[PDB]
Amino acid sequence: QISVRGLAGVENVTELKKNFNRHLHFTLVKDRNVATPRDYYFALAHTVRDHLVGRWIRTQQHYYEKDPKRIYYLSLEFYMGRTLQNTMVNLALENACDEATYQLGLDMEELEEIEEDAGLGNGGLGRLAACFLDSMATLGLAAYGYGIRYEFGIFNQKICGGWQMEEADDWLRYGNPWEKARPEFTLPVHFYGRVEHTSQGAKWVDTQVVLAMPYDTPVPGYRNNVVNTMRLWSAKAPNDGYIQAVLDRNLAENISRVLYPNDNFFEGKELRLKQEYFVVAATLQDIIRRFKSSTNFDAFPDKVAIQLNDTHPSLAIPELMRVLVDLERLDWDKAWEVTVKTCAYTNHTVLPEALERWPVHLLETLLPRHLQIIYEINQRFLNRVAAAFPGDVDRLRRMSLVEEGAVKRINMAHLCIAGSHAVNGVARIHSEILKKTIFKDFYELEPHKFQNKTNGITPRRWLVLCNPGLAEIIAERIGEEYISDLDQLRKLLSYVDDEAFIRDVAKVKQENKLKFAAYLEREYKVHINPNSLFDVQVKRIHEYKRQLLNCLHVITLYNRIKKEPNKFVVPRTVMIGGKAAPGYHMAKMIIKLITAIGDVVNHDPVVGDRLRVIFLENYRVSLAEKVIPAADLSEQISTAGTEASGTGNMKFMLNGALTIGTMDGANVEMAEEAGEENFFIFGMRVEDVDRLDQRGYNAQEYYDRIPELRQIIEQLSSGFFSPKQPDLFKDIVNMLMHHDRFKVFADYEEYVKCQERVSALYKNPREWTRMVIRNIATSGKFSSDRTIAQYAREIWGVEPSRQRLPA
Amino acid sequence: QISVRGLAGVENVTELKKNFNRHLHFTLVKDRNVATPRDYYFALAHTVRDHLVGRWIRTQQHYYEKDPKRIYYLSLEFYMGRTLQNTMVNLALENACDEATYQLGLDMEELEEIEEDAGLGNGGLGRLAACFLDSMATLGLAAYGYGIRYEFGIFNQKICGGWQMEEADDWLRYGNPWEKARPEFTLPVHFYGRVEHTSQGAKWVDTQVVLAMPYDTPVPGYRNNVVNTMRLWSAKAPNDGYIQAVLDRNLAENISRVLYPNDNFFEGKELRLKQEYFVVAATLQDIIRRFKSSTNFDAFPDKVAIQLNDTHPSLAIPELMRVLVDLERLDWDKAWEVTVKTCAYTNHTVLPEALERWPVHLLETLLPRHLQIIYEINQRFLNRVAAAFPGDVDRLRRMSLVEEGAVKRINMAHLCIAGSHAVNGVARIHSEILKKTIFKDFYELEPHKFQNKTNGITPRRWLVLCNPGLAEIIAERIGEEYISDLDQLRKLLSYVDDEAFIRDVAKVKQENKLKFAAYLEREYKVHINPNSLFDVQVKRIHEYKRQLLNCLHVITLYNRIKKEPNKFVVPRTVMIGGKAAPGYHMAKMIIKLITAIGDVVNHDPVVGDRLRVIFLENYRVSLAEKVIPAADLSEQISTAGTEASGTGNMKFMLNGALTIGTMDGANVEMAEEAGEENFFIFGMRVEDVDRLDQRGYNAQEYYDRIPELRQIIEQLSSGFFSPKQPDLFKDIVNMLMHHDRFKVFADYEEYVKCQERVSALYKNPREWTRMVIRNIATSGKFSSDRTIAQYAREIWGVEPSRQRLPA
Ligand SMILES: O=c1c2ccccc2[nH]c2ccc(Nc3ccn([C@@H]4O[C@H](CO)[C@@H](O)[C@H](O)[C@H]4O)c(=O)n3)cc12
Ligand SMILES: O=c1c2ccccc2[nH]c2ccc(Nc3ccn([C@@H]4O[C@H](CO)[C@@H](O)[C@H](O)[C@H]4O)c(=O)n3)cc12
Ligand SMILES: *Cc1c(COP(=O)(O)O)cnc(C)c1O
Ligand SMILES: *Cc1c(COP(=O)(O)O)cnc(C)c1O
Repeated sequence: QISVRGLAGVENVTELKKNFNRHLHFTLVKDRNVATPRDYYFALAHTVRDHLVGRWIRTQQHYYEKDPKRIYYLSLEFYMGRTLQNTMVNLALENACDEATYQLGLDMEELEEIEEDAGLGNGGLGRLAACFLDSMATLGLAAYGYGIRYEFGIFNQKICGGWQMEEADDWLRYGNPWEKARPEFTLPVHFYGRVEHTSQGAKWVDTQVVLAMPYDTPVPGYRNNVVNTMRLWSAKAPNDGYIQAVLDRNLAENISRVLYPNDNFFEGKELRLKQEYFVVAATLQDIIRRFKSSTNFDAFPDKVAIQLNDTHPSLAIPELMRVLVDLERLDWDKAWEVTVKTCAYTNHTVLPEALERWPVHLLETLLPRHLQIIYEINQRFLNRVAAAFPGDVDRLRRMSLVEEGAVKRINMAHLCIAGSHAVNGVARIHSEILKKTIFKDFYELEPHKFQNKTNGITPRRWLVLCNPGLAEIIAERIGEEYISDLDQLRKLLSYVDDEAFIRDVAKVKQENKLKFAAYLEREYKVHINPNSLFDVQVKRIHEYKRQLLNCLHVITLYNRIKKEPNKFVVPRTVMIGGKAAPGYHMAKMIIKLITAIGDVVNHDPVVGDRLRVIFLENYRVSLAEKVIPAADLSEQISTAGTEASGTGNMKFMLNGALTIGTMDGANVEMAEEAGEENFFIFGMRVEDVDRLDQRGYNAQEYYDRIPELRQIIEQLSSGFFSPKQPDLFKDIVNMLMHHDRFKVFADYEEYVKCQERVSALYKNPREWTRMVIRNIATSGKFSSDRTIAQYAREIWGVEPSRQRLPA
Repeated sequence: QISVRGLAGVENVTELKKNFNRHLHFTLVKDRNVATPRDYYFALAHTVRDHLVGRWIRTQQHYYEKDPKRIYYLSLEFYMGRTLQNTMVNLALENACDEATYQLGLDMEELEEIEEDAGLGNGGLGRLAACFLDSMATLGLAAYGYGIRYEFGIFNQKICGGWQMEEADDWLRYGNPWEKARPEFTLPVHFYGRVEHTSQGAKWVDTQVVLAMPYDTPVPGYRNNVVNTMRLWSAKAPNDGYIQAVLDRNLAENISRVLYPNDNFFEGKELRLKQEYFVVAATLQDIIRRFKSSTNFDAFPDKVAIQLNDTHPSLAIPELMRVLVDLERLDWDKAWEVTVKTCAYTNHTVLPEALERWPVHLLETLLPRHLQIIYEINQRFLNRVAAAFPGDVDRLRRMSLVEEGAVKRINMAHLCIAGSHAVNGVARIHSEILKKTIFKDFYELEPHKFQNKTNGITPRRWLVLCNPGLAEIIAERIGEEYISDLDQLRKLLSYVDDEAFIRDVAKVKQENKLKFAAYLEREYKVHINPNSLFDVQVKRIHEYKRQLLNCLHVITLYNRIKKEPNKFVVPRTVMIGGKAAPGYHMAKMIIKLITAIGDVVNHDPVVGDRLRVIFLENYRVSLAEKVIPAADLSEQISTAGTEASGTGNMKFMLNGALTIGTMDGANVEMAEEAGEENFFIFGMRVEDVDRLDQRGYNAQEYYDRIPELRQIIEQLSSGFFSPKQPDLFKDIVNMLMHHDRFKVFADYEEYVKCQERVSALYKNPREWTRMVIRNIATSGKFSSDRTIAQYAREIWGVEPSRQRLPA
């Protein structure tokens, strides 16, 4: 149908049809008379999977022969979403499969909707890991993603009476055709026990054993015949009254049962610590085994890079030391040299509630040898600090890995900095904040360690896959090379005054909006005006992300309409979606507020279809792929200094939405790339937030000086949005007035005024679309291919490649 | 190689080789450089599996079109063993696969040894179910086996210091290629709750739901292209703090976690009751669904037969009543008529400790509606008894389904008799005992219900598969038709004086013994004399089976050798194997005694290799297939009246062993078929045991009158077989002397004298072999094809068929 989706060769279509029929018969054990759409989905998945395996075996054989430096990306989350379409895109099979299925009387898009998301992550951190795997494969790096195979991923969100309810995500119920169990490579992981000392050295004895069984999933590069591996560990009990002993195997196996549904927030639970050590211990054995199949660990850092995605896999540092010192019998200083040169750490947030600090008593019980190693690391590190800054005793307590107080804790971020040769933030402003604030002492000791690697997104999933219409009209003008070289989008600046291109860009957006408007009616029985401005904020529900600021604007627009019903206003559909962590009370109340505002606004006859407020249920990767291409306005409105980077922001920019945002995270670099004149920037800068913190933030001042703001707070307090329960939102009002860490009121006036400028521009479709073109054309920097190239050259010491392996 | 293993056609061998290579590459994702024997096993299994699916789909389609009466065999156990070789035998693929694998440089017998037993049973009852499935498919019956997919089957037995240790049987660790998950046919099962009454009728509300997910396994008939289904249910929690709620899903899913390892013994545990209802509830929904796809339940018994394997699935009776009355709104009398005509019950034992009696309070809590239905069944049944036997009040209490006492219980056997149109025992003597003793009252009320169906074994697994050498020399004389018509073995009586046949029979046994003797050294590092008489007792460890009587004989032989070292005695290898239930103390002590006797006997220089005593570890179906073909003497020595049938006895007879046995269970019919002169019969008959019980069994009398018996008891008591722990066997001695329910001493003298006659005959190889031929030749009656033909005609009302379906 469209050129970017590849060729539908006569022979290939014939071969796909017969293999489809083979799988339906032999693999699924069905005939066409009793087959359901789900059976047809699986037949297609197995057919496409077959095209991966030759390349997969060949890739891994190639790495064994050439023995390049291996990159190990350790993460507790890989937010992969669906795999079928992504695989077809990367193998150039999409049109052929479309034709083959069409000839069998099937609609391939219908079959794609049957696949469950692999929701093994919460949000940004987990999705970054997924984008990174795609880019590492596309750039020909010998890269392995290592994590946990959670039996239950992020919960499915239901909205009942306006409230979030959680349901278990039983994503493996119908099977996962993409994974391959590898029980033969199962490895032991140790917990508890005690340390005894001998003439030889320390020994960790009397431990409990849990087995780590790997499942391997292929990760195809973009049309280069490279297929890398994501290896996810599953917990199994070893085989050694009788009935209760067998039933109690669940205790061990619970380690891999469920993803903790926290986003940018730390809770010190023992099961989570077990998960963290589980992935680390199994992974490091696998790394060392692969290295030994190449005595001398001097070459270990030349053959191995370990990238720590946040502090969650930080135990890699003392585990590597444990293995090298206790088992391989290396002296401490040599082991430490190897460890530091091997490990690198990426920080993803400065929010203090998100930093991992584990109680010592927990480590003492669970991992007694690792605690000893951490203490030794700390003593040697602080001796260096003392030599560099003599007499600076406060610095010593500030930099210590051990935090004193009622309960002694280990600061895992401090451990990571000490044991890594490179530490990076994820956007320029964030990396600067790290050096100026929370890691200032460490930067002063070891400035060379500190880097920036601005985040990015894969243009395969986030353009070609989710927005083929846009990818096609771009390809028509500048060819297909931009899909693996996104900087080529700069060529589109030559078409900003091209009347044909302006029309095509606008047409693609309108079609996307019509498609999404239809999807809403089908699945959720809700009607919207497709000519309205689609105003979208999708991301996890958090105070720092300020969904509440969006809510205040929505109520402002509603009140203004009620005040002057017969004045024209630009019609809007305001969509807000995202999950709240189950224990996060305030986040759950914010969801209830949004639906409550919808209940009033959507049923007021005077409003008509000029304003609609919809809460998008169960926001997840598959839904992002639908809503982002349909968006006109991207809401990126975190308090300056709180969103380390953001990546949803980049997805919207690539898909033809304009951005309203604070100068926070990667928004700063996006505005710099596109030009501030082509961005809707408002609000306090980081420096303004600091100044306000110094004199003290008084929300009452804004309430007293802004009548429109006062009206809204009175409406909330009085029960306007909750008639049968007038004090329902008292906690929200109380927070805003007296305990708002994120200064919602301080940015309200500028936000509302900025939103008026958005509406003004939307009234002129041609100039709106020209500004969109300027955004799309300068989105190239935000390819994760660029990000990974920088990690490769500046941290891992390996060169990327776009050369194809032989099929 | 040999004709019974089928043809190795050039095209078939070529096609198997390419499909093998396809599976290794695409299915297993391996190349030949890194493949292990296990990978090669799986490649072969998938290749053979592919040949089943066409026949499997075609068979089930055939049943849908012709709509024959369906037979539902409900069992809590299916002791299937390995599937690969059985499948090859039944599809005539064995030689072709042998050739194909040979050409790829692989030994197929080596690959067969990698497959795990599907050990979803304990012993005789579970293995009977497996044999029955094979025969039902071979006879072209539209038959379905329904059970539970236990995650852990019967434990693996290790012997440590002479003591049994249990290890979990993680049989699904590497995957099960034979099963097909059918998540789309998942069904709900209800527990707990309460009953409320309305104008309409009773309703069972406020229940907890567990999902039953089916897995289907093919069951091929012998070379008739029929492939039936065994459907096993797996327990799943429905999808509706957060973390603990997800972790607590294990509570529901524990229903299908583990097989209770009890053999011929009842324990009233709640989890077991949940297992029993789980299989029943899911199965009956599946039955009714299939029936409705053919309002009118008058025809239900014409289209459905439900066979209850023991009382374990007895809840089918009140569940069927519940569905018909509460959900389908049939009147009670009509529902009862349908239920009785649909259900039939097989009793497998008269031992009182094996009879299922569930406490009322347990049923009241778990299954409150079923308890109500059971009470109503009981009231109506006892009203019939009262009308038939007026004034006989003791009969009323004897026949009641409800047993009074400290704790009220439901007698599930009584429920089964009341709600079934046919009740059968499993051997003639057993069926007679049922009518004369435990079910006498029921026989007097409804004599027409009571039948016999003597057990049998499948000659596919238990001759062709495990003893191809014997199958081949038979086929050479009488052709191959006997494999599905075992009565044709009677033709071998014409060869009892044939010198060539005598030599061949003897040669096959010697080769089997050499092969087994080698297997013992390889796997268990134990040496044996292959020219000795192989004296074998393999079966679960039980007091009623009298492994202890065997032990007494072994010690007698040892003592006689020590008394006259230089006298010639026929050399013996005495092998005893079997598992003990983990809680069965006395059974565990018996195992310890056997190994303790071995420790003394096997290391006494004066004995030499004239007597060896070996405990065969981890007795299971795969080991039975090895040891039975190697046996000379089959020990079937249960106290008369205790072994309902036995089936191991039949396996030995078919494979060229002579039998030493009591007139118990099917031994009676085996001796009748072969002639008593060709059987080593000894000991009390049932009538003798009764007479002894009337005057009272005094073991002291035998001790006082038999000096050789006295010596052994003194040796046991004094610590002869346990020097460092002299009173180790005090419990065994105490039991034998004062509390022996099974009269070990009463049969000792006759047993020893009978064993002397065995030794005498073994000294004359020609006459031994002629007697063997007379046994093999008259084993035809004990084919499970004969058994199933009788169930079909006399209980289910369906005609068997040997006509082949088109491939
Ligand atoms: O501390 C925990 C935790 C503790 C116990 C159990 C489960 C847990 N799960 C977590 C999941 C995530 C996080 N932390 C973060 C930190 C940053 N981010 C986001 O990362 C993106 C990629 O760099 C950025 O674009 C974004 O700005 C940032 O917020 C992000 O998305 N989650 C922290 C935790
Ligand atoms: O009562 C239980 C039970 C209770 C709680 C949990 C698990 C349980 N498992 C059981 C497993 C088996 C049995 N009962 C029997 C009864 C007879 N048999 C044997 O059946 C063979 C086939 O007919 C006969 O050849 C043999 O003579 C007989 O002993 C045989 O092999 N098991 C009873 C139970
Ligand atoms: C990109 C993405 C995120 C991250 O969005 P931010 O706005 O950067 O927080 C979260 N969830 C999903 C499903 C995504 O695709
Ligand atoms: C046949 C068989 C049994 C039953 O043997 P009996 O001697 O009849 O109790 C038990 N276990 C296994 C593994 C069998 O093959």
